[PDB]
Amino acid sequence: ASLYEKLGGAAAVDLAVEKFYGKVLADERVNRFFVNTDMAKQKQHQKDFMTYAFGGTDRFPGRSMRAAHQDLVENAGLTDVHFDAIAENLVLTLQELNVSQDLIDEVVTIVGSVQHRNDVLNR
Ligand code: HEB
Repeated sequence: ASLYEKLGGAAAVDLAVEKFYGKVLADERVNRFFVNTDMAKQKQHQKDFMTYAFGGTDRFPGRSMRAAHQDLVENAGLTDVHFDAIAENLVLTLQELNVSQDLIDEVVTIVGSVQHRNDVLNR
């Protein structure tokens, strides 16, 4: 089932993305990685990150994810503590929205993918 199906429609997806966006924007650990991008791009990223986490991982092939995040790794120090922080903000978002524990458990597992983390962190 897709993100839209799991959250129960477009209104729910919009509210989750907005809340996740707001948490990342305010989090000094990770807000800095979105320098030089506009609001719509940031919201799109947080929607994509959430889509991956809810199981839509085929939409984000590893080779593409390596290339996408290479500049962040080499020239902005992106590493595990930052990946952990954005994942934490997602989980907190879902808890504050009272999303089912079962769905949250799945999200925690999938966002913990070793391979997607290795590809994003270019290692
Ligand atoms: C792991 C869950 C993860 C995913 C799935 C993800 C996805 C993307 C996508 C799709 C892009 C854009 C690629 C394109 O348009 O071709 C992308 C770009 C950026 N990312 Fe991420 N990202 C993931 C993981 C992270 C982590 C961790 C980040 C930082 C803490 C992070 C940041 C960014 C940034 C700054 C970009 C470039 C700006 C943009 O919006 O395109 N990503 N990511």
